[PDB]
Amino acid sequence: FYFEVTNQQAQNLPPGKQSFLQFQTSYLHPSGRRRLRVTTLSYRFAEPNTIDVAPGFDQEAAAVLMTRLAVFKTESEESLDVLRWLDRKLIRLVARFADYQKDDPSSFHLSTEFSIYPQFMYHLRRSHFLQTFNASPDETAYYRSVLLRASVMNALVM
Amino acid sequence: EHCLCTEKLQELMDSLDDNLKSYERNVWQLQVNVLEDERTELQMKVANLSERLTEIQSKIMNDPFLSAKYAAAGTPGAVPNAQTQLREASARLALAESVNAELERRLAFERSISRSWQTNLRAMQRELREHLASLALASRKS
Amino acid sequence: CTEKLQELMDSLDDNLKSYERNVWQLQVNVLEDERTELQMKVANLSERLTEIQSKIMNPNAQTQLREASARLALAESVNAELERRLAFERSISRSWQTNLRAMQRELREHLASLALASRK
Amino acid sequence: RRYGPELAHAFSSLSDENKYLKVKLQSSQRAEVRAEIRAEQLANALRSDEEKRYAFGLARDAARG
Amino acid sequence: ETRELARRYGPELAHAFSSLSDENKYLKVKLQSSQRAEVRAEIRAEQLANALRSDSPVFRGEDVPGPVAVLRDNK
Amino acid sequence: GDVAAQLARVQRDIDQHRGTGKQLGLTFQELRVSRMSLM
Amino acid sequence: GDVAAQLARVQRDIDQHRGTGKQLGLTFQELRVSRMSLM
Amino acid sequence: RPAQDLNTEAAASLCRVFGPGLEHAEA
Amino acid sequence: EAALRNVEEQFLAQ
Amino acid sequence: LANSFSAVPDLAYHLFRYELKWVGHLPASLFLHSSSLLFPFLSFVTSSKEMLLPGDLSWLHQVMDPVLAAADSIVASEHLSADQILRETPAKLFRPAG
Repeated sequence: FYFEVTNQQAQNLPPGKQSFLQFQTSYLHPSGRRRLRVTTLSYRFAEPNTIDVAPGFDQEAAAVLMTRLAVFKTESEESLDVLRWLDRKLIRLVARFADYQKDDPSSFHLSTEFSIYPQFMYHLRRSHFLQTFNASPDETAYYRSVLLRASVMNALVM
Repeated sequence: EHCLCTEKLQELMDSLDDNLKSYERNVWQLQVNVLEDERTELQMKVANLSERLTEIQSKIMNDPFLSAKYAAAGTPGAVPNAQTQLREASARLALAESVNAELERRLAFERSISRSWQTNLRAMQRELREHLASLALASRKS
Repeated sequence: CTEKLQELMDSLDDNLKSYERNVWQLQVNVLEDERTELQMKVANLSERLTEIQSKIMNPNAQTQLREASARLALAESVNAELERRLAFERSISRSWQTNLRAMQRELREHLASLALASRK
Repeated sequence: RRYGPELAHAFSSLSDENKYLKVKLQSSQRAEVRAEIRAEQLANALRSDEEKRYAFGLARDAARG
Repeated sequence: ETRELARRYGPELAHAFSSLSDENKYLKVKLQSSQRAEVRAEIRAEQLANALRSDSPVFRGEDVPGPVAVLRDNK
Repeated sequence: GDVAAQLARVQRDIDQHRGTGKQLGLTFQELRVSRMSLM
Repeated sequence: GDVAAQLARVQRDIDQHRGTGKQLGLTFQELRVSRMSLM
Repeated sequence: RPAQDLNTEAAASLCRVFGPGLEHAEA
Repeated sequence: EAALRNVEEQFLAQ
Repeated sequence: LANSFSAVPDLAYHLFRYELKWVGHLPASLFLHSSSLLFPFLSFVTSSKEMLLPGDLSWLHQVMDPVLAAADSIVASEHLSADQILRETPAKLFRPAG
């Protein structure tokens, strides 16, 4: 599930807003009972002392989110602009949040949250989910069908 | 050099005023605030420890027979007799486990001091970098 | 923008030569000193508790000295390593003003090279 | 150079500037808290407006359902 | 500049010109710290009041006046 | 007795720094509460 | 040896206590002007 | 017969003595 | 003290 | 209600202790300004129509009226205009009256 944060003013937030979200799944179990499982979430977010959005990042979940969006976008348009767009997503995450002085590549450093993530894009740009060659059309379609239904720890291995 | 610096020096001032002085407010306050939590919890653990050592202390020795158990003690003589040094190593054992608890509560609460000087300071490097480099980019325009 | 850059210098110089971090370090130190004394008040009330609790209370003797004092050596090993951890936690926490003021130095001279060029 | 009467004309101008800076800081401290109270009162007013607006449109969603 | 007048006219007159110039800079920089708060609060109020418009609780109008002074034949 | 005068000078200056310090914190706290009262 | 060198360098530390004495007199005036406006 | 609980008495110092006659009398 | 450098300071403080 | 039962000594004692306990963490010079029920309480007790006994009004008159008329006299003597009073610092003008 993807979301966008509208919030056209910075001061819309309730006091120390914990950003509530609820999911309601209404499934059916083979015992003969219709089931409604509901889960709720709360993420305290974005107080004016700056950084907080970035320490909460985890390099593994957003890597899979970028993979699923890239696979859908190769289904809609051609692959070459998907690689250009997705590499643009790397270079704008790094050029913001990396530890550097401008025009001085030797001072580069990366935080522990923002460190394994560029390797997850090196192997994603090299994995069969993005290029279609060296693979039959059924060999590629078997990978994309499994990938869209996979747990987050069941996906970085892919 | 009135070279339209004004719209980009002002938005450097906006960042340097609401963040430079104000982050220093909130993290000095955070450092102090958990250290009154030091004062309260240290005073509570003095309170119940002195309450135990005013309870069993009165109980044992305001009555004569159990007081005379200490008057015997493990005796004020040498040759520990293979019993009252099992006593003594156990006394050093509870002495070591008590300060082990005090240093570990010290340890985890020293992390609340230390794990705030990585992050909010870093974004001050970050957004002072974007505003400063945009200032240099606009300076090389006219 | 030459008079705007002059109050770049003045606004930063307030945060450099203000003795306001100096007063609140006196604030945190005065509550540091009393609390090490209060931790001593924990210590000797604890050892006098354990001296009297192990007083009353009630395998072989030669084997039940062994887990007693090997856990003395194990308690010796855990508080030796934990002290080395806490001393490292002092050195990272005493990086407070060593490099926040290094931020304020580097920001001041990089904006002073701009001010010198504008003055030229 | 500066000798005699020009020292007194110097001290008169700095003493005048000290009084001038005291009374304009007096007015500007009233002005900044006037502006922050206004900005906070609009902030609470708009927050209550978006609270009622989102709750009204979502009440329309439950009305259709 | 408190070295030439520190000599001749005396050390004590140097202590008068000092901490008067230093006060004039201290009062100026804390006046400018409030004038930049005027700009930041006014742009914030103007931006956020546009979102109301797209019976306000505030006064907006004129203040009860206070002291406004001018320099003695300088500007 | 030059050394004796130097230690005596920093006897009464460290104590004076403590006095001017803890009361500077009183005025700094006074400035924020005066801002909140005018708020 | 130990006393002389370690002492003469802490009046280098003492030299800024006139700085915090000066800044205390300035925060008196800022408190005065804010109390001026509160009334 | 559930139980008994307690009984509290008036202190002295905390008692109130408000009244119009405490400062004035009429003939 | 706090350096009564006006003509109003020796009035209001005294 | 406190004047009806003449419990004003009781209400004044407990309003003072409750206000000062609340603002006690704030500094001493602004105990009256940073509070909320302290200044409106004394303002209503000693400066309202239904509280102030008329003999106290005549006392507040006689201590203030030479002072206020001396302030009026320094306006008329040096011809201070209406907008000059409320643009200039009140301390510079009304120094003899103070």
